[PDB]
Amino acid sequence: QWSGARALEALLTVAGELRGPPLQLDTGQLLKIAKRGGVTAVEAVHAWRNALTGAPLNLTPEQVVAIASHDGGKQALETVQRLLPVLCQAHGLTPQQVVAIASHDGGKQALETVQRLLPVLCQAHGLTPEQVVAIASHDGGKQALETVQALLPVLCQAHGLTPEQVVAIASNGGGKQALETVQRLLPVLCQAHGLTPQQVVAIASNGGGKQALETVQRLLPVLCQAHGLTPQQVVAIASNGGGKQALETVQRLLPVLCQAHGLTPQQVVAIASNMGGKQALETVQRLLPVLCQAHGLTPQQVVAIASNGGGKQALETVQRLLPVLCQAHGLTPQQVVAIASHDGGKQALETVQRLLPVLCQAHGLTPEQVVAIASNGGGKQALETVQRLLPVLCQAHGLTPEQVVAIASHDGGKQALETVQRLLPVLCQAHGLTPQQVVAIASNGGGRPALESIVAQLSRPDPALAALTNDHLVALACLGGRPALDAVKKL
DNA sequence: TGTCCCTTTATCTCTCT
DNA sequence: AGAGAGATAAAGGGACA
Repeated sequence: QWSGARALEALLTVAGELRGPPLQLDTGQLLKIAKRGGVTAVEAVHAWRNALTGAPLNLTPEQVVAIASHDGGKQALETVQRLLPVLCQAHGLTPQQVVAIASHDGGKQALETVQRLLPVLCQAHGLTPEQVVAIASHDGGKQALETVQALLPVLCQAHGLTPEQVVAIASNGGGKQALETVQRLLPVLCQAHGLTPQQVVAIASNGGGKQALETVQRLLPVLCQAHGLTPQQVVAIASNGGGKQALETVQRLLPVLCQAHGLTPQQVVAIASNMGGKQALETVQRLLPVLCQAHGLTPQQVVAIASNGGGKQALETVQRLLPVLCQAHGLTPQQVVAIASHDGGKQALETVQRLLPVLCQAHGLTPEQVVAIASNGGGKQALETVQRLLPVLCQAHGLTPEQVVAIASHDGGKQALETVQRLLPVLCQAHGLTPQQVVAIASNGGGRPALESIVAQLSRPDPALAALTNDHLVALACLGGRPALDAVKKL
């Protein structure tokens, strides 16, 4: 017999029960826990289903799933029910922060280390609990936390970094490795290659930060005379997420892409300067001619699609969908390029294909409006949120579809929409803002925290803002959102 | 195998002017 | 408004007990 048969039946038996009270988990939630936390995590969730759901902890189903769905998920579940009350009552963390720390591989370790080191990091090293939480909230959080305790002094004193920079480097998966590498390579990269400490911190502050720094050290000379790449270009490739893989792939593919396709080094660097830049470049090499053939898309448009995180996904999705979206849905190919040219272009493209008919027929939007909503980062999220909230926003709150479309049509559109839905009543009824004013605040990137800052100032007034009328606060919030409001308090 | 840690890739949100 | 940046998540490998 296949040995895993017994364990699979075990998994499936306990699985079916969890669909019952008090968690009621779907198949996706169940598969998720099984694939990352394994059967032990599934058995643990069931075993501790009642201890977590309500009294005392009051963890949602979602939160239980978030904790359970990682390597050692069973350990994190045991640790949370034990340490959540300690970290909340004795260190003043919110349950949300405890759950965030918990929801990574080795969550147990992170939680116990936060419990152990938060006092010394805050008192003796001058960090805030929020900074400690951020450091802890990644795989290997325990290692990062111990490494920050160990290295914060030498990094600030011997190497001139600020505590904020140290915290930023630590606040990535593998943070311990990046910190140790920065300690070693900061003088080398700064003195031999003329990089600013800020540039070094930028390269280091990514997952795989150790690899990106070591690859910059190794490849900077070669890249900056053989290829006539500037240091600024190499730093950009190394600091934007693509890191080590992106840098090595730029070395390989720059001449190929320029010579075979007529791209500039700037176009190649742009493609490279994203998460998964390696994947994007290789896909461009493959797919550009296929996309530009038969007088199809231009190289320029192919570059734009490629030049975002998930570029590879965007490119292949366009390849699969350009025909059906243009022909069956009636989009210009220029409209398809527009939707594709953002982080998560693939998600947005697939969501437009799925939801354009529904948004048009059931909600009365134009395809232009669907395209506009789709054409931002997280376009998929904004499109699904418009589908869900258009009727309550229009019918119960009185907004026009035009206003809903405007709110949705920025990065974070989903967040802006949910926050208007949530806060419009108290803003208008309780505080005398007009709906137009609420829509105006919400119709920018950062619409949600801009709205929340306004509500905070109207419900728990900070005297530092008291000289501003509601109208002036509205103008400020529209101009620069939460940050402008915060900046104004500081003076 | 279960748990911990690290790296890559992809997606989403907000800030900075 | 479009670059820059942080946050978050999925998924695979190394390491070890």
